[PDB]
Amino acid sequence: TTRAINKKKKFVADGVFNAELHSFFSKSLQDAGYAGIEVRRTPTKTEIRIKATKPQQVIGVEGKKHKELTQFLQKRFGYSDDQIQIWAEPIKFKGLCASAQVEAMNYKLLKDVPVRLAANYIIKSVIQDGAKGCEIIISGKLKQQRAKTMKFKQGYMICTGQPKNDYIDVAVRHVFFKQGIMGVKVKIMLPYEPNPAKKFGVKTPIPDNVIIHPPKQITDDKEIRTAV
Amino acid sequence: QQKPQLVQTFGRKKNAVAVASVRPGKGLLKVNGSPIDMINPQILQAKIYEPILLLGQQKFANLDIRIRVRGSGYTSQVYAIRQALSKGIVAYHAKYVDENSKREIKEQLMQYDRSLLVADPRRMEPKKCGGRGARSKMQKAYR
Amino acid sequence: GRVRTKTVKRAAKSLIEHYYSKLTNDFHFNKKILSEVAQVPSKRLRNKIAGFATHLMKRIQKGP
Amino acid sequence: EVKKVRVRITLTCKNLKSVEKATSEIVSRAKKTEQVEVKGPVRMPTKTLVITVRKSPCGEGSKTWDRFEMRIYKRIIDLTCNVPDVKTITNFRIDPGVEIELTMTADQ
RNA sequence: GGGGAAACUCACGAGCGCAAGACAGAGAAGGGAUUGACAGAUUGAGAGCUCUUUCUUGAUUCUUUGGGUGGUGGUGCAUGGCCGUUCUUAGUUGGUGGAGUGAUUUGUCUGGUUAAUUCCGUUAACGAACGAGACCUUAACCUGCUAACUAGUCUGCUUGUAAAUAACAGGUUGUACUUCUUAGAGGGACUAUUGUGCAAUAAGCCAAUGGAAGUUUAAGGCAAUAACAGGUCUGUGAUGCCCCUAGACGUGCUCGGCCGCACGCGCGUUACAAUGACUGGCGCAAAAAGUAUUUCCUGUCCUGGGAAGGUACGGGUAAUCUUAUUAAUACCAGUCGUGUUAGGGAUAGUUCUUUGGAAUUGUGGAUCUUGAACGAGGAAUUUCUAGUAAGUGCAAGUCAUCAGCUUGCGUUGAUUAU
Ligand SMILES: [Mg+2]
Ligand SMILES: [Mg+2]
Ligand SMILES: [Mg+2]
Ligand SMILES: [Mg+2]
Ligand SMILES: [Mg+2]
Ligand SMILES: [Mg+2]
Ligand SMILES: [Mg+2]
Ligand SMILES: [Mg+2]
Ligand SMILES: [Mg+2]
Ligand SMILES: [Mg+2]
Ligand SMILES: [Mg+2]
Ligand SMILES: [Mg+2]
Ligand SMILES: [Mg+2]
Ligand SMILES: [Mg+2]
Ligand SMILES: [Mg+2]
Ligand SMILES: [Mg+2]
Ligand SMILES: [Mg+2]
Repeated sequence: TTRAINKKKKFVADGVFNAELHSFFSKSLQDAGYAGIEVRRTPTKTEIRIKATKPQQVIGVEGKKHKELTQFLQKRFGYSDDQIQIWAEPIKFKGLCASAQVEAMNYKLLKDVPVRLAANYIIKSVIQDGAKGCEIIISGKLKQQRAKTMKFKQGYMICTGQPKNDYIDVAVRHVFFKQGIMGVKVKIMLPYEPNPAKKFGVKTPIPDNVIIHPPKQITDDKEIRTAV
Repeated sequence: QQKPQLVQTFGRKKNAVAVASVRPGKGLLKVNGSPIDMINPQILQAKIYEPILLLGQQKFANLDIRIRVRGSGYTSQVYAIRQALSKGIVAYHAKYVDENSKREIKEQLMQYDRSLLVADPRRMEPKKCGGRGARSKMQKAYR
Repeated sequence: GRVRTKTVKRAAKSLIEHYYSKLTNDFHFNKKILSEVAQVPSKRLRNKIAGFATHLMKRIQKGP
Repeated sequence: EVKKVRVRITLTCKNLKSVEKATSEIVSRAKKTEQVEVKGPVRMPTKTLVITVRKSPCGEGSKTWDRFEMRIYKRIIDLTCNVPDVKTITNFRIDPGVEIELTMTADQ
C-alpha cells in the first residue's frame, strides 16, 4: 500500500483527478472533436481512454500530440512510463456527440459563415445521424453592440424531468471575436436504443412510451382420437 | 442446537425500537433488565400496563417476557415497548397455542387501540433551507 | 387530485381494445396481464393504467 | 502443498450497478469452483457525501441551495481458498469506478 | 457576495521594498554589464532601504527608443457562463383544414372536472411538440427471499452477587438463526372494497371499511415560451473596449481600517418568571464529521478547586476506533415564595486558562464580585395546517482561534382550519 486514505477523501480526490484531466484534455485537445475520458486504475497502471471524433489528431504526426500528452501527464503528476497509458477511442456516431457539434459550429462561425446557415447545417447533420431532435443556442452580440439570443430547434426535444439527464446531451463553447465573447450551446436529444448491441443513444426508454401488443394467429395441430 | 420455546417481536415509534422476547413461565416484565416500575417518566407506565390490564393478568402469569429498548427519547420508547409487548403475546399464541386465540386477542387489543399492533408511520421532517424548521421560513419584508 | 392523465387513458383504452376477452374485474389480475402484454417503464404507471382499465371494465359491464 | 487461506475482498464504488456486477460475478465465479467456500456479499452502510452549495455566484437576493450527493457503496466478500483460485476468480472485466482490495489471512 | 476580516484575507488608509520592465532596434559591457553583503550611522524593522565603506560576483544583462507580462482598476447598458425574478403560477407553439383583402383568428371553448390548457365533453376543426404529468432521490410496509465477526439473536459452556435449571449482569461457543441491524432482489397502492352518498351516473368529488401507506402517500430534485437593458468584469488562464505601467492601479513587508458613533432602518439571540429559577438524582437521540503518521477525530490514566495541562497506556482513514455512547427539553426529590425576588442577567473590575509570532481596540473559556433595561409590548406587520407549529439540544460549513449566522439532525409535541 502507499498511504491509507479516507474512502470518502480518496473518492472525492479521484473525482477531482478526473475533472482535472477533463479540463486538461478539453483545453489542450481543442482541434479534434473531443468528447469524453474514461479512467481505469490498476495498481500497476492508469489507463485513460480519450473518446473523440477525430482520433487522428489526438495521435498527431506519428505521436507528436500523443507523446506530448503522455509526457505532460508524466511531468504533472509524476508517473513511471509503465504507469501511464493513453488510448484514443473513436466515437462511431459524430452526430450524437454534442461537444463535437459545438466544435463544428465554433469552427464554422470563425470563418464568418452566417448564423442561420451554419446552425441549419449542423442540425441537419445531427438529425441525419438519427438523433430525435436537436437545438442550438447562440448568445451575445450578433447584430450589434446590444446582446441578442437566438435559438434554433428542429425535431423532438425534452427539457424537464429525469429523462432530461438521460436523453439530452449538452455542450457549450465560448467563441472569440474581435468584438468579444459570443457563446454557443448544443442540445442533442439522443434516440432510444433498446439493445446493448450498439453504442447509441439511451438504453432505457422514455417513461412515457406505452405500447400495447396485439395478438397473433399461428400454426395449430390438435391431437384427436381417430374414428374408424 | 435445541430450538428454544422463544418468540421475538419488535415495536416502533419514531427512532425508538423495542425487542420483546417471550418464553413460558412465571411472569416477569423486564424492560432493559428492570421492572416497569422504574421506567423513567412515571406517568406513562400505565401506557405499558394498558394491554396487560386489557388482556387480564391471566395471560401474563403464564409467560416471562423481557423487552430491551433502545431508541430516541422517553415517550417514543414507551410506545415501542407497548407495541412489542402487545404483538409479542399475539405471536406466542400463534406458534404455541391455537390460531383462534391469536385472532381473539388481536381483535381484543385493536378494539381498544391500534397503535399496539400497528406502528406510527410518522417520522421527522427534514428541513427546507431558508427557515428555522421543516416548513416555517425566514421573515419577509414586503412594503 | 386523483384526476387521471392522457397517457394513462390512451393506454387503458388500448389495453381493453385489444384484450377485453382476457380482462378481469380484479386489478391484481389486470396489472399482470398488462405487464405481459405491454412495455410499461414504471411500476407506478402500470398500476395507474391497470386501475383505470379495471374501472372501465366495470363501466363496460354496465353498458356502452 | 495445501494452502488454506482466507481471502478478504473489499469493493468500493460510487456507482451501484458497477459494484453489484462485480460482487455478483465474484460470488457466481467462486461458487463455480469446488475448492471454494464463500461468505457472501456483506453490504456496509451506504456512505452519502453531501455538499450543500448556494446557487448564484452572487448575493442575488433569493437564497437557493444545491444538494450535491455522492454515494459510496462498500461490499465485502470472503473466500476460503488457495492463491491460484483467487487469481481465477478475479479474472473478469470490471467497470471503471470500482476499487478492489484483497487481504489474505493464513488458516491452519 | 458562503461577506463569521485581529496578521493574511484586501480592494481602504500611512510609511517603506522588489521587478517576476518579457521581446525587438540603438548604444554600453569581458580591460566589466550587473548580484550580493559584513560594520558605523539609518530605520518601525539583522529592509544592503538609503549613506560612508570596499570586497565579492562574471552576462543571469544597464541606458535610452518601442512594446509585453501583471492589474480585487472602470464599464452587467460592451459580453459569455452562471444565477435570481415574474412562477412551480399553467402556460406556449407549429402543420393540414375553416374564417378575414389584411394585421389576425379558429385549434387554445359554454360547461363540468383536476394541484395542472389535468381530463371529460362541447366542437370548423383534425391531429401533434414544449411546459404539467411521466420521471428521479429521500422517508414509511415485508416474522417471505439473498446474506453478514466491520451487525445482532439464540444454543451450549462458564464468571460474579445469590439457597440457587430464580433474577440481573459479564466472558466464551456454532457445519446455528434473521425479529431487531445493515441493504441488495422482488413484492406493495391502483383511490382498493362497499355505498338507491353528490355528481345531468362522464370525468370526478365524498364517506365508511381494510390497509404500512390513500392530502398527486410525505418531503424534495428537475423546470416550456417569453421576457426584466434584474445580479455578477471582485469566482474563473471566459472575454470586447477603457484605464494604471517603476516613488505603478504590478508583486511584497510593517502598522492601522473595514468592529470607528447623536442617530435612522433589517435579519436575530435573550428575557420580562410559579406551565418558573436554582440545588441534587435519573444507564432517552439522530445525523453528521475524522490523521500526506504525533499534525485529524479522540478513548483510558494522571495532575489542577477551575477553564485546562501532562504525556503514562491506547484505537481509528473507520459499520471495526472516538461510539453504536455524552444531547437538551421531560421526569423524581429538595430549596426559593409573587417583591426589580435567586425572575432577568446587560455593563463593569481583579485574578486563571487556551488558540495564535502577535490577542490591548476585552478571540474564546474559568473564579469571585457587579448587577441595568425589561412587569408581556403604539401605528404597523411576518411565517405557518401534522411529527407541522413551538420549545429543545446536536452536528456540518466557516475555522489556528472566533456562531447570536447558515445548512442540516433528531427530542418533546400542540391550538385552529381541510
Ligand atoms: Mg434552534
Ligand atoms: Mg463587514
Ligand atoms: Mg490585460
Ligand atoms: Mg493590488
Ligand atoms: Mg395556422
Ligand atoms: Mg391557414
Ligand atoms: Mg384566405
Ligand atoms: Mg388564447
Ligand atoms: Mg387535442
Ligand atoms: Mg411530487
Ligand atoms: Mg441597473
Ligand atoms: Mg488531553
Ligand atoms: Mg464526535
Ligand atoms: Mg483587558
Ligand atoms: Mg464576552
Ligand atoms: Mg472544529
Ligand atoms: Mg454567514
